Amino acid sequence: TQDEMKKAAGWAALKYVEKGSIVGVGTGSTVNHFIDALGTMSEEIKGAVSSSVASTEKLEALGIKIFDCNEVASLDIYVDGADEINADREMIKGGGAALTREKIVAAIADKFICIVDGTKAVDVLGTFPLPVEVIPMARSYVARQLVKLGGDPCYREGVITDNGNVILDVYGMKITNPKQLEDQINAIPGVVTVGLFAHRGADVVITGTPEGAKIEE
Amino acid sequence: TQDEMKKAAGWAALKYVEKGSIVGVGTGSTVNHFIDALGTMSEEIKGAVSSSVASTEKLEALGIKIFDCNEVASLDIYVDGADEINADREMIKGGGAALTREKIVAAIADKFICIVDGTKAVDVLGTFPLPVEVIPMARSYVARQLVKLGGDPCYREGVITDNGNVILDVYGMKITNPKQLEDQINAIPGVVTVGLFAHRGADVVITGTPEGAKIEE
Repeated sequence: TQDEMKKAAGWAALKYVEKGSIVGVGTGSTVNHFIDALGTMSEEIKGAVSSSVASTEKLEALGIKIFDCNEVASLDIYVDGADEINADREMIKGGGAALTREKIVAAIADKFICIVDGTKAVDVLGTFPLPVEVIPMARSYVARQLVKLGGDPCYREGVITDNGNVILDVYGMKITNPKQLEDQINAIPGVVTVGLFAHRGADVVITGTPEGAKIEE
Repeated sequence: TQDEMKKAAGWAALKYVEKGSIVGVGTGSTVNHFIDALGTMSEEIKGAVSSSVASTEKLEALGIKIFDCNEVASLDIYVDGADEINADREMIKGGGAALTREKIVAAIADKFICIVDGTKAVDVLGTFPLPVEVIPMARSYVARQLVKLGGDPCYREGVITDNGNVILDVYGMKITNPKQLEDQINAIPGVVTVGLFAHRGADVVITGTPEGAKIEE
């Protein structure tokens, strides 16, 4: 409410950061507090991979070396937030940052450290619209397919991804079987990426509470 | 490969063209014969949706109207060649054409008519390298995962797709379960499109033989 719990949470992640390593870094206000923590040890870290322009400019300014995903075989950790997280640590992500870059850095990372306030934990994924990046010539097609799956896809007009793709935000779904829905949407021709992190979810969850953050991994 | 067999196959596809329809049209030498055929019936069709720059030029030469995929809700047919086709009518496609375009136009069309000479049928897919379009920052990652699936991914250097993505051509696979492999690749973060046409394959195969066109419905 309370990006004091956002900050508790973000600094709480610093314990996962090893001397000599390259750190995977997401974005958000709660990650940006983790980047404030991380600069506290700029000297002891080899560098960072980031899924966000804002974070990388911030890491650079702290003098932390930036690596390209194609320069690493893996990352020890990826520290990011989520839009929703369920009891099984499956997430909706990409509602407010670079969906495809987040999914790719999280894929290369050994451990995903999810960093949230009290509002992210849910029963059933899906209240928060599910972002789906779509090749532009396919947008009406993919949208027909999401309707068949019982979603209500809404095109995010006036913007594109760095790649030039469009975003559909899918409302109204009760996402029981996230792994299955991830499968289903990844199968639709014209889909680039789907904001269900269900086959690879959070490994540690750190939730900001009033008394200083809850490491409920 | 014989051009007269390509020619026979492309002309035979013309029987499948309903008057007053918008025709899905692919690319290649075999399809160029089909386009010739379609010329003979042009003032009898509303238009065409094409997956190829060169096919659009040819259809425009004939005065056939061009529609985009977002302008139609379905297509009756899509007429295209293939790199390889198994006896189950599953194809490798995209080796020398616009892979993502073709898979989306085929997803929209009701009926896929695959027009081939005798050199496209194979017992098992995989000799012909499988094209995978990939987000550039994900290239090494996706190649690591393709190697885990048994393949030899080769980066198609010097070039990008319309969308700015890279292509990995994957050698050395014995694609005994095309629907599974499509599912597996479709789920690697960073994959945009896989040249496996397995869940949605060909509905009609017209093969050009030394005798004439042979139709397999």
